[PDB]
Amino acid sequence: MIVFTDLDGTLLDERGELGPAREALERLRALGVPVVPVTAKTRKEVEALGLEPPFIVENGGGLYLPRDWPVRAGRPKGGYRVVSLAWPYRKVRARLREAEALAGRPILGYGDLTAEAVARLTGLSREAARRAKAREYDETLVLCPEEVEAVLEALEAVGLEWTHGGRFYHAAKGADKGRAVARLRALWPDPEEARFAVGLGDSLNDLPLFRAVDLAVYVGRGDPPEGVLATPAPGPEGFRYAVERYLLPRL
Amino acid sequence: MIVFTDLDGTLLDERGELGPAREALERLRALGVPVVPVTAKTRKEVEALGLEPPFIVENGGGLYLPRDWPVRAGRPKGGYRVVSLAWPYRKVRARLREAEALAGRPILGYGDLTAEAVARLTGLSREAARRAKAREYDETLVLCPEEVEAVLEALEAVGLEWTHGGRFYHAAKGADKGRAVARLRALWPDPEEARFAVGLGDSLNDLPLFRAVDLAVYVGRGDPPEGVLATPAPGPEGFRYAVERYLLPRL
Ligand SMILES: [Cl-]
Ligand SMILES: [Cl-]
Ligand SMILES: [Gd]
Ligand SMILES: [Gd]
Ligand SMILES: [Gd]
Ligand SMILES: [Gd]
Ligand SMILES: [Gd]
Ligand SMILES: [Gd]
Repeated sequence: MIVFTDLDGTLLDERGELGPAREALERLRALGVPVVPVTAKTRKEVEALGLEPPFIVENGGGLYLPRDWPVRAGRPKGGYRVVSLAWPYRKVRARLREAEALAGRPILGYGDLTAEAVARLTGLSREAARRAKAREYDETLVLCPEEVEAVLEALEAVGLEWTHGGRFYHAAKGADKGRAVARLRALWPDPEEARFAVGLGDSLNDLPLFRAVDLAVYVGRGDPPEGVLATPAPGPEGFRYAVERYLLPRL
Repeated sequence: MIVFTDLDGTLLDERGELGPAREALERLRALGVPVVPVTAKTRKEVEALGLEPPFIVENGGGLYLPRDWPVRAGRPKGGYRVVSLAWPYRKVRARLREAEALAGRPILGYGDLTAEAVARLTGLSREAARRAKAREYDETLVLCPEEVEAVLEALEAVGLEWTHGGRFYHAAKGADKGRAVARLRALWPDPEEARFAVGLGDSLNDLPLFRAVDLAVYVGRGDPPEGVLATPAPGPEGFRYAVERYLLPRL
């Protein structure tokens, strides 16, 4: 069993805190159950969380493996090895300019804003904002509601893919959580341990994760996406419940 | 006689060139008729144009005099004395934050953007955009056509003023071309030279300028404001005609 999980609103709250999920991570660990972060956050945001490879960044754009991963894959980049699944940031940024000209409205993303601007919009510190700006694959967008339809068509016209985390929209190409989750199972040292994957998430950019796992659990605020399990309370408390009720029994 | 003049779209085309207006300038100086730029542009932008003081920047936010101007006024700064008429940038920015929270929606201006992004947005070079970002009084806002009115309402609620120069909206407090002109006239070394003021413009924010002079000339696109003269053609060409038809005969 491998547990794949979203961060914000799932394993943590929107404020980084694990809450009633730490004790639920403790257990999973104690029973040797692998937990893999699958997030829209960048590498630097994940590291700041004290979280360790393997994990998936930027909506599936990047898979990170411990430098000494028993299955040789990707290219050494830091003290990890990286398997890039999506266009690099810079290509996405280029395409966005074409999208912008086509739409005839400003299309502003984190790459256009100062760290201080990103901080003010998100409620983060200047440092946390620097780390959110260190993007390698995926772009976070700041769209006013009124311009959204026009902008999403403009993205599709110039070949970009879009999703959202619940506040801000994201633009990328080849970044998909299922895809990255599927790749990592296929790179897993123990094929029996990876045989049964669990998936937990909270927003739209989680459906692809739900579809690439064998047990899908939604701990968000709405109605669960079709044929995915729900918990009594959102977030980490939903996470805790999921483990107690859905996981350890199986375990 | 003093000639007060808008820049972009007036003395210079939207491309930044003098064209037919160089010969007019050339003749004005030869007759010893002071010309005073009155512009939305920053001091840094005005200097990249090779323009000497006295000049009025940022929609009247600031009056820049030569340091040895015969009439003592304003604060010393290198080669200038500066007369501040408007809140400082820092303060307008702080008021923007309050407005952004009141409207419950991002309000982004140049202060939030990289030079890179301002350059893309404006079709300027990075280096010019840096000049446009060096703002002392007035903020330029990047709004979608749709959201403009929730934003303007919010801006007034927090005590800020607003104005548009044909594309992007601007926010400030105290920045008024007409008031800067009236102050400059009252600071003029020789009163008799300042008795008769000309004012040339092209846009929305040029009205206050037209109201503060004795002879007003509109060289914009479309028909004049009630009580302002017009020219057969717009731009630098309208400036040259204005000088030949209205101004030179006089002297
Ligand atoms: Cl997240
Ligand atoms: Cl101008
Ligand atoms: Gd999330
Ligand atoms: Gd969320
Ligand atoms: Gd989110
Ligand atoms: Gd203008
Ligand atoms: Gd104009
Ligand atoms: Gd303009």
